[PDB]
Amino acid sequence: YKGLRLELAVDKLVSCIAVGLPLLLISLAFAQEITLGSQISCFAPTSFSWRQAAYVDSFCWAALWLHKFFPYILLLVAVLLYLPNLFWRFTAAPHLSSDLKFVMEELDKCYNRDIKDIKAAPIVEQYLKTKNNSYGLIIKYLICRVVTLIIVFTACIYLGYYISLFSLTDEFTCNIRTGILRNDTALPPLVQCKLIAVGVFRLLSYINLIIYVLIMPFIIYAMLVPFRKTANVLKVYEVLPTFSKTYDDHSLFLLFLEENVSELKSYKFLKVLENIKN
Amino acid sequence: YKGLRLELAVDKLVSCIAVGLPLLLISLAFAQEITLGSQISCFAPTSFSWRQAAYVDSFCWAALWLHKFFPYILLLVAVLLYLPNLFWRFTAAPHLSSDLKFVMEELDKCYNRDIKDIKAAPIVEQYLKTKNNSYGLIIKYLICRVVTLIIVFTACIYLGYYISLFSLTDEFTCNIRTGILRNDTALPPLVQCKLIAVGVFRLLSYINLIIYVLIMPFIIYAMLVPFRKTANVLKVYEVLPTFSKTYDDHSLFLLFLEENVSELKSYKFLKVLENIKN
Amino acid sequence: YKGLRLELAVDKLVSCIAVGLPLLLISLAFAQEITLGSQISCFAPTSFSWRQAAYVDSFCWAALWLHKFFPYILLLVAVLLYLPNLFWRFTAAPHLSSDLKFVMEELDKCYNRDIKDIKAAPIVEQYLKTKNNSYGLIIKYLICRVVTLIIVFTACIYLGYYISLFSLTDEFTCNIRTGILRNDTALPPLVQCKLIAVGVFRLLSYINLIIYVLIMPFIIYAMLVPFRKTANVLKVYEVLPTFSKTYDDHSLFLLFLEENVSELKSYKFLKVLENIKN
Amino acid sequence: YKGLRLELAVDKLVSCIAVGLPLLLISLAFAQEITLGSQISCFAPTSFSWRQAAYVDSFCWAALWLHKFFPYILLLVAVLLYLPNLFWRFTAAPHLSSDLKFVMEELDKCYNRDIKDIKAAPIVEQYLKTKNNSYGLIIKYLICRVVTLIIVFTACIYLGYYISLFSLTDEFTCNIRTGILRNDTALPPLVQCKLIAVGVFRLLSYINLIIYVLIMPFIIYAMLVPFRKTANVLKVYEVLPTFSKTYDDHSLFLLFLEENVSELKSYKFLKVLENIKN
Amino acid sequence: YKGLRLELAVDKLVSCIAVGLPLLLISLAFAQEITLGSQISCFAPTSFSWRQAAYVDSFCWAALWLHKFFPYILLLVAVLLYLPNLFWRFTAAPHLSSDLKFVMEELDKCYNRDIKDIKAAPIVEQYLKTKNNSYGLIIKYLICRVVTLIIVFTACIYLGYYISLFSLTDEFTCNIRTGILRNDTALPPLVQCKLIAVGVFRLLSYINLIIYVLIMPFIIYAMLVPFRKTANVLKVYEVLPTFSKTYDDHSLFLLFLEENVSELKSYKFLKVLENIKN
Amino acid sequence: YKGLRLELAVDKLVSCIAVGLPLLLISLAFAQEITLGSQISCFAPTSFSWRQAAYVDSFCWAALWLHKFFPYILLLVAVLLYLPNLFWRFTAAPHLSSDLKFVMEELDKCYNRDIKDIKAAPIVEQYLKTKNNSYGLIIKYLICRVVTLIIVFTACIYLGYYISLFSLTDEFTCNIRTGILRNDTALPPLVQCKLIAVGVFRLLSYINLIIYVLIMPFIIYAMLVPFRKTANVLKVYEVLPTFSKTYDDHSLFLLFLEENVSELKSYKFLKVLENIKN
Amino acid sequence: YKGLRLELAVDKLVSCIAVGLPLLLISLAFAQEITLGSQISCFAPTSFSWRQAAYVDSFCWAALWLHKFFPYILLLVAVLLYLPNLFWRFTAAPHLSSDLKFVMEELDKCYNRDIKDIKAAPIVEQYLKTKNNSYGLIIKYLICRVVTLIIVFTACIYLGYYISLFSLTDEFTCNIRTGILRNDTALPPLVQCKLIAVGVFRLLSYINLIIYVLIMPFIIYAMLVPFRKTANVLKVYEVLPTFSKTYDDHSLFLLFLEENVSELKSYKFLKVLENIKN
Repeated sequence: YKGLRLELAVDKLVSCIAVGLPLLLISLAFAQEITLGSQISCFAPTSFSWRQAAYVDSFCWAALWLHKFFPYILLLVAVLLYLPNLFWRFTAAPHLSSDLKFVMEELDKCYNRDIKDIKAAPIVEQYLKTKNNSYGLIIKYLICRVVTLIIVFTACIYLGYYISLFSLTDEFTCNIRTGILRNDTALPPLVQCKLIAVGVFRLLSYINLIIYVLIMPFIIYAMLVPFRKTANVLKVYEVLPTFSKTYDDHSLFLLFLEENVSELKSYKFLKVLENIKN
Repeated sequence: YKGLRLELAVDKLVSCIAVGLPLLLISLAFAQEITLGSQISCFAPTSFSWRQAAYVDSFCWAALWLHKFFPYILLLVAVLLYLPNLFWRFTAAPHLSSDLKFVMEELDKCYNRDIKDIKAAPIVEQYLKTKNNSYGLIIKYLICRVVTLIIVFTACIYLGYYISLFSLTDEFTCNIRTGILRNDTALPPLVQCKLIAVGVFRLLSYINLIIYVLIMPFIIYAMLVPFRKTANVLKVYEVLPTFSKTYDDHSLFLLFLEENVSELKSYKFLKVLENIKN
Repeated sequence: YKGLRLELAVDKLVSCIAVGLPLLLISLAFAQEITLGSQISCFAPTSFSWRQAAYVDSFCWAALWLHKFFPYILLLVAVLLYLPNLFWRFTAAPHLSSDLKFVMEELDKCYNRDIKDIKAAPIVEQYLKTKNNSYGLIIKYLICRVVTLIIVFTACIYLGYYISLFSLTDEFTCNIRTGILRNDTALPPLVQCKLIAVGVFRLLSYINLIIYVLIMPFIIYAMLVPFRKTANVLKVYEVLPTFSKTYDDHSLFLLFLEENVSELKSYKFLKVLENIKN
Repeated sequence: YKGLRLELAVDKLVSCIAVGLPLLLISLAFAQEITLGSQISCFAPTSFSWRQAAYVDSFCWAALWLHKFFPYILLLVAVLLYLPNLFWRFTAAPHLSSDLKFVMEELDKCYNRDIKDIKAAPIVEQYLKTKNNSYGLIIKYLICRVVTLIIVFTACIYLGYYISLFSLTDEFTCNIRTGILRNDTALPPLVQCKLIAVGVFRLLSYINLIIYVLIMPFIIYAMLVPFRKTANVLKVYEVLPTFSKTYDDHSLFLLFLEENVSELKSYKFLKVLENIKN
Repeated sequence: YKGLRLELAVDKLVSCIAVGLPLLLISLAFAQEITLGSQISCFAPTSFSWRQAAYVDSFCWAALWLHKFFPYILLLVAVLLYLPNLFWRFTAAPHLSSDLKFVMEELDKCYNRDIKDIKAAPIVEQYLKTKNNSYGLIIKYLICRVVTLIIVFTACIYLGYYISLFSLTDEFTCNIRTGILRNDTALPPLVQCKLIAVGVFRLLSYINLIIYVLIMPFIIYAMLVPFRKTANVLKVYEVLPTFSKTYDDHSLFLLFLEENVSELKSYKFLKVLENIKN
Repeated sequence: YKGLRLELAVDKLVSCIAVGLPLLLISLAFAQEITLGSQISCFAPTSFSWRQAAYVDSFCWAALWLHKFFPYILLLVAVLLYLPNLFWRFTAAPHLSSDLKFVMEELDKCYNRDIKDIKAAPIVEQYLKTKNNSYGLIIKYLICRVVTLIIVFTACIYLGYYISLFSLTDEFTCNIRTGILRNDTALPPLVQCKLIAVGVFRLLSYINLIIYVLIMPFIIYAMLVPFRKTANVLKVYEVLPTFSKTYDDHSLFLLFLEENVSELKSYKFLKVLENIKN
Repeated sequence: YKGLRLELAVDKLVSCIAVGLPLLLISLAFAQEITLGSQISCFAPTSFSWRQAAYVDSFCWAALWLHKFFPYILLLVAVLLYLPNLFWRFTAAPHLSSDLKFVMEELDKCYNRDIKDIKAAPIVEQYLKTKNNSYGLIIKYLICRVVTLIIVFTACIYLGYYISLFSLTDEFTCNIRTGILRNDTALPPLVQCKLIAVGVFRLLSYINLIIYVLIMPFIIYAMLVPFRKTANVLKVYEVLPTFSKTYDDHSLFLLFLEENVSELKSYKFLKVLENIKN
């Protein structure tokens, strides 16, 4: 049992998309920010030295807030979406690997004892019965899926509001005279200043909105545990004479058991003997 | 069975070309962009300080959209083309390795039992019969090939339209007076400004168009599963007395079985004994 | 016994959050500081060369102290929060792995001897009795949890005081004439100067305050050792005929024993036989 | 059989030279381009600010094409020359390792059976006979060699044409007035501008031409499969009583078999007994 | 005996604190020095070009010495504190691992022989007696601890003197006219110049002083070898019938033996049988 | 036979010196070139802007050739000196490891058979006889040594000519008026310009000349194969009753056999019994 | 015999100090040189543009030689001090590991044969006798120690002469008019120019002089082979009835044998039985 999966293929694909997409998007944004140098460009008057114009540029930059906090918010979303599979790996993944290995070894040994009893002449059902009123593995799994859905939906709201905000007149006017400089007339009353990275942020927001809308049906589908395709694996094993709608973790354990019947070597033989019996 | 392939050689070659080519092309483009510094150069008038001319350059840059979004689009195509083999690896690759190992071990054991029965004096056919009305492995495989073909064809359309666009007069005129600056006559009415990286983007688009046109016949050929060269491997094994035009996954499993008969040690002996029998 | 955990899942999750969050926050802050170059911008008068204005900027920068020492304080908090699990790993983690391996091997051997005695026809209780008046493992564990709680609470106080400080008028006035320059009138009496990174530090402080408030209930809960859910594992083993409110390390060892009963192969069989007996 | 080669020594040496030489040449060129900063230097008139002269320099740079596209073409040649051994490794290398291991194990077992039959008192010939009318391994091998020869010859043509082009008057004149600037007389009619990296590109082209001319006889020699030195290995094995001019893959398999007779332990003994028999 | 420690937990913790703290402190200082660029800022007069002002800045910088040599001194302290555990690892650590493995194997074999003699019906004391008048392992251990204490105390003196020095008027005046420039009156008699990194060096000195004062009691405690808690391990083993105030290395070997009785499997059984006997 | 050397110690030392010395020398040169920025400094007249002076500097730089192509030539020498051990490793090293392992196993088995025949009561000579008229391993070895000697001698000629060239008046005059600029008198007739990295290149050439002269006697000595100290190993083995001036590869194989008689365990016993017999 | 040392602890410590100290010193020097940018600062007159002053700075820099070649000389010393342990590892270290393993296995087998002969009722001396007139291992060892001592003493001479040189008036005057510029009076006759990195080089020379003086007594002590503490190991083994002032390699082999008697398991038993016999 080297290759025991312990994660649904759909869930594994969803997590990678939801985490590895904002990481490459902010890697692109940060590379663009180190090529372009600055994120704003103001039109300082002609009688300004370099340092005064740099003051005007950094003053009108540090004075909406959505645009300036774009890569920090996307990296926060990437980290908060990496968090649930860390929670599942530390809390419920080692308590499931031993149960899967026990049920698989039990099924193999029952098949071999039945073959040795046929050619020379119920523990797993009672152990599945124990996992019928526990609600211990379905809770953590639901928490992992609901936290992923909430973070994805909130990031989708923010990336929709960003396109609804910076769709026109991205430039803005800015005042300089705050404090001591409120007396001299050498300084202009209003400078015209342009945000210079908002052109690529709408592309990086449309991509991260379209993919995040295409993800969410799979999270909603993965939260519906007992309405999936279940109970195909024991019907194969009822050939041996020695041998699902509620949300307890018997359903989830049956999903994790049908997900890897590759390790069961007896399953192929019993599927063949089922195909003869039809 | 250490070296079990689980990927067709043509498919493995196609994926690497379609993914590793835009990565090196945008690595070249990004290295060029950090050497040249900027992507535009405007002709500001003589009475402009450095900061005003920098404002003119970054204003006429952030004001078609195809040219400015070239490396982001090519990296998006590279990531979206890496996505299908991730889908195949997580979803259908471990369900195929166990089937290949079962059929190979079954064939070796049948050969050894027949040799021990000849020198001292049908499970695989019924298991291939089970994979005759399933349509489970051909669906995911077709999805992986159709998604690759669609992304390659859309990138080919975009890279054809880019050469059909920026083929002449890459420079353009640009206005500065938007907003407060619409009154003074010290600013020029129109500045002449040049896009400076469009010379190498036509080379990086001709290469990425020619290779992407040469790829697509192999994807179209790989989507034709039952019209390939099949059913050469059981005709070798019919020497032992104990022992394809539709799109079910028996055809695909036979392709994946003829692709690695290197691991079958009995295959060489039976091919030799076939060559004696001709 | 390859996968012996030696750390509670809650404690492992808390440490990673409390350490890996300030590291990414100051990585963002340092990347922002190398893009923006400087952390202050003063308005030097027009008759100043570059070097005199740079002197004004670096003089008014090196002349509150909370703002200038933000990333050093957050990295100090990250290192001081990595320190307790280093203390636990070097001091008390190898003295616990051998005890866990001894009790697990003892339980497996007692189960096998009882099965061989039933089918062919108290050392662990006395060893748990030895760990009843020691107070050796609960002390180091409490020190690890109290040090984590104190560092998290002090960082929460500092990050609350930072938002209570830099909430308005982040710019400030600064005098230049100290020393020889206290005579000439060419220098201005007061320059207006702006702190330019205080806009993103309030975001990086609100995030690091909200997460650090959400952590602390789990540290308070983990410090309550005998009020957790204990003593579920020996009640399974009382089926064999051969076989908690105070703060000694019998309680902590029982927590570390119920945390990994995955390695006990006899536990599943005895749980099944308990389910038959109910 | 750990050290099974599956590549001819000459072919392995040729590929490394043809791939690792343009990589170090363009690594040198890129390091030179980041030290020197720019690739052109124009002589702007005295009344030009920095930004106007930078516009003149980047305008006359982005306005032959051979010189500007030198490192991209050399990296394309390096990647296209790495491609054929990837094709050989994915497509025909695992189908050859099993055949080599089968023939080597068969020869060792025949030698041991003959020694046990002499001291106590034809499968490989029929398997070599099967690989006599196949043409399956010679095709892929020829494609790998012809693609390498074509890419090397085209790169040699380009690097010969580059020295035949930029051998004299590397500087050039350039016009600035295109578009709006075609009216004022303040701009000069023609600027004199110099290409500054063409001095080292002739060295990097003479090296990459001389080595690529010295490679090509070995590729032409490696394409002549049946005219090499063959059939020395079975004449050693005809001592045991139990036991080439056309382009089928029996010749190529004999080349790959004489290339590693180090793994055959019986070969040394039979060579010694041949030396006694002469 | 894979996990044999050969280092006291307190000593291992102390070394990491004393070495890994100045490394991160000077990593912060060097990152700050590459962001700020320079370490001094002088006020050059208005008639100075850039190069003359740069000369003034680098002249008044290269003309106390404590401040300029801060990161080199802290890295020297970090390297000199890494040196003693290298000395202990190369010189006395392999001569101790074999002795620990011999005594542990001897104790296990004596326990097993006594159990086989009880159920079917003094070498270690004489080997501990040999290590009673040697003084070979206590010398190197004392040298490692005294060198660590001396380096920590000298670094504490230097970091106390640095705060006692740069506590007020960090700026200073500087003369320029040395040599040929001692005649013209265009140069000023004294420039006012500011040290710009002394604000963060007092923080990096207060941290590195407080932690280094908190370390030193543990080094003083670790140098007191025979006044620790010893001789608890043979009193467990006196149950079998076949079986400390001076500074010889019997005391140190007993410390290193009580530090890992986790590897002794007989120790748990004998501790249980001691608990029955009380 | 894990530690089989397959390279003479002298040859291994020579290759590392001849390859790793120019790599560190050009690493130093490249680090110096990125600190100093440029490799030339011209004295442009006072009425030149920055861009015109930069044109003068890059024009007089790109207009002897020995100095400008120094690091490319030294890296070419380093790569061409790494090439021969790659040739030896791919072509003749696996054909020698099997022969060494055969002769060593044969000698061990003959010693054990002779000891079992003495205590209870010629294949290697005939295999050394086979390697007496082959000339197959001495050819490749000679090619590896002659190519190393030729590259080292040519690099020594070039590094001698460089010191014979740039020993005095490293500065030079340079003309600017080529082409359109040959009419105006505002440009100077000749500028004085200095090569600024020639001071450290004479140090990096004296080091790389002295070490390369000290290497060459060892290459000349290694090319003299039959005049080394040979035939000491069979005289030890003539104790058992069952058991060099020309340039065939029997001499080279005897050198490679006396180079590792550490793996022969029988050699020590037979050397002892030889010392008794003297 | 996994942990066979093959290097004296003193020698291993000395090599690391002598090699890893100049590497960190020049890493500090290079980091300082990339922060400060340049290594000289000249006082150009006021009528000089940037490029003319840069010419003055790079001209007076490239016109003593000790100061400019400091990091290259220290890296040369570090590489030349890494060279002797490479020589010892390639040439004499594998010829010693086999001898140590032979003598250790011989001693263990003699002890076991004597114990089996006592409880049931001279090869190593003659092999030590063979290594009594060889002088083969003492020569290479002496060469490794004398080369280390010579390089350390020459670096100590150079670092003493550097402090004896740059102890006062580190600034210097420099003339500019060489060549064409020897006629105009606009250029000054002498500029005053300052070396700006000589302040930290005296610290990096005092450290590297004090440590290199403290090393040299250990190299002088390690060169005295027969005057060390020898011949303690055979006096332990004379208990079994079946069983140094000159510079042959019997003395050196006895040093390398007493250095690792940890691998001899019989040594502890025989030391115990010696302690009984006293």
